[PDB]
Amino acid sequence: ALGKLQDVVNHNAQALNTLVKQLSSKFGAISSVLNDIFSRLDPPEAEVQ
Amino acid sequence: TMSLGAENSVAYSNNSIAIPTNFTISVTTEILPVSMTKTSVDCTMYICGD
Amino acid sequence: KGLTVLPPLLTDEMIAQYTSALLAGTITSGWTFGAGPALQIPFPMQMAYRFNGIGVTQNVLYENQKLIANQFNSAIGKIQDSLSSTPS
Amino acid sequence: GTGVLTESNKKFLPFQQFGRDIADTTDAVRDPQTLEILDITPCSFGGVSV
Amino acid sequence: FCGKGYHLMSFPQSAPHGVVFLHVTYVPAQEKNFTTAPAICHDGKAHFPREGVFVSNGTHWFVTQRNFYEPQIITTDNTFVSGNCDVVIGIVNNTVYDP
Amino acid sequence: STECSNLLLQYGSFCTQLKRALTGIAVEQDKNTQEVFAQVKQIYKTPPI
Ligand SMILES: *[C@@H]1O[C@H](CO)[C@@H](O[C@@H]2O[C@H](CO)[C@@H](O)[C@H](O)[C@H]2NC(C)=O)[C@H](O)[C@H]1NC(C)=O
Ligand SMILES: *[C@@H]1O[C@H](CO)[C@@H](O[C@@H]2O[C@H](CO)[C@@H](O)[C@H](O)[C@H]2NC(C)=O)[C@H](O)[C@H]1NC(C)=O
Ligand SMILES: *[C@@H]1O[C@H](CO)[C@@H](O[C@@H]2O[C@H](CO)[C@@H](O)[C@H](O)[C@H]2NC(C)=O)[C@H](O)[C@H]1NC(C)=O
Ligand SMILES: *[C@@H]1O[C@H](CO)[C@@H](O[C@@H]2O[C@H](CO)[C@@H](O)[C@H](O)[C@H]2NC(C)=O)[C@H](O)[C@H]1NC(C)=O
Ligand SMILES: *[C@@H]1O[C@H](CO)[C@@H](O)[C@H](O)[C@H]1NC(C)=O
Repeated sequence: ALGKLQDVVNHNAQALNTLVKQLSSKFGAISSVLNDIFSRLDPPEAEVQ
Repeated sequence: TMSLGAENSVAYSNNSIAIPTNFTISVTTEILPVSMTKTSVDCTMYICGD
Repeated sequence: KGLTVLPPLLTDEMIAQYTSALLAGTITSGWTFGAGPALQIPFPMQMAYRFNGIGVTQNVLYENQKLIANQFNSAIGKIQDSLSSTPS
Repeated sequence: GTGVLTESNKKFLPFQQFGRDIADTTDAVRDPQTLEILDITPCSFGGVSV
Repeated sequence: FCGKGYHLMSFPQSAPHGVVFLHVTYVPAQEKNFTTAPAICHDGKAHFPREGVFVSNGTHWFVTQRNFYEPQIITTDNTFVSGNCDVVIGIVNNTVYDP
Repeated sequence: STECSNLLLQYGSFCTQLKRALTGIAVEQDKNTQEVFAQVKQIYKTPPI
């Protein structure tokens, strides 16, 4: 009966969960963790990553 | 193949009318979303953290 | 290249059937079918009710029924010609 | 990482060292030398409205 | 717009992130067939209903409101005269009572 | 290309978001047609005359 309101709540929660999940994406870099990038590379290539 | 509806043939003629003799008080529900969750994102913390 | 077009759930035949049902309801029953059970009414009495809705007395419709029917038929024919004759 | 290290009640298995949240950032860690499990909570933050 | 049927009134109810409208509507029911005419011919004059419709249960003619069956005697109070009986298609002959 | 798909997996749930948005649009079109045309539950027919 109350599918419309629950649907709106689901879309908002799902969008937030996807946005949080996207931090786990390398995006074509060696790692998804910034601290690792500093701890492992020189600034000329770390800047690129 | 899904049915559109039950088939009803209206008894149309040029000199006959159908008049209601009774009534039903029907209460129906309409659910409408009004607002969403208000979300704020810290751009610097999300992209870079600490 | 990965693109698919999904068919509509309602086919053109069923949409046409729905329009046919709506036309049959509005012709044989007036506005009664939209508010409840379809109650039959003669079409010259339905048109008189509609004339009363816009503030014209029933006698005006009944006395001039043939002229109004001719005007309506002419207008419907003009609509078909206008749609057939205009690209835009 | 930058965070507050607190006591935890999560029953880590013997092989398990650290923990990851939905985002995959580390949320708990097992310290060397002492083998204890420390929960990592990000430091206090929020929006300032004037 | 405000429920299925002829709308009477509506009630608002709060809901999480939303509103629920309870639409109270009037639905006609228990319809009955009647023989109808556009006008009543009396004394060489055509009588039309002021607010209702002419109905017949088989032998007698009455005027009733369109949305509920309440037959009343055809009088000059609830009918109006426009023209003679020669123009209206389907006019029937019946007496019109005078108060 | 299998290697391209393997590199595409590094980007996360972008593909899922695109598919879900298109699925929402696709069901929305059917819902729109249903709202416009399916306003009667009785299929009426005209008399033969
Ligand atoms: C008014 O009369 C008509 C016919 O005189 C009735 O229509 C018939 O209804 C039955 C039962 O639903 C059907 O089996 C017939 O096929 C219908 N005939 C036609 C010509 O449509 C109608 O039901 C009557 N109305 C009421 C309210 O009783
Ligand atoms: C109009 O319909 C109502 C029901 O909606 C009828 O009321 C019922 O009447 C019977 C006997 O008269 C009772 O046993 C029921 O309990 C009544 N129902 C309710 C909800 O009150 C009413 O009689 C009908 N009127 C006419 C003139 O037919
Ligand atoms: C149509 O309705 C009228 C009025 O309700 C009926 O006339 C009455 O019928 C009852 C029962 O037969 C008599 O006791 C009354 O004396 C009648 N009144 C008058 C003024 O004549 C009429 O019988 C109904 N016709 C049908 C076919 O049902
Ligand atoms: C209604 O009444 C009128 C007048 O009483 C009828 O008109 C007459 O009909 C007869 C037979 O058709 C003719 O010979 C007369 O010349 C008509 N007179 C007038 C003034 O037109 C009419 O036929 C009646 N209609 C019904 C259905 O009974
Ligand atoms: C209704 O139709 C019948 C035949 O179909 C005809 O004899 C009668 O005169 C018509 N009545 C009206 C008012 O059109």
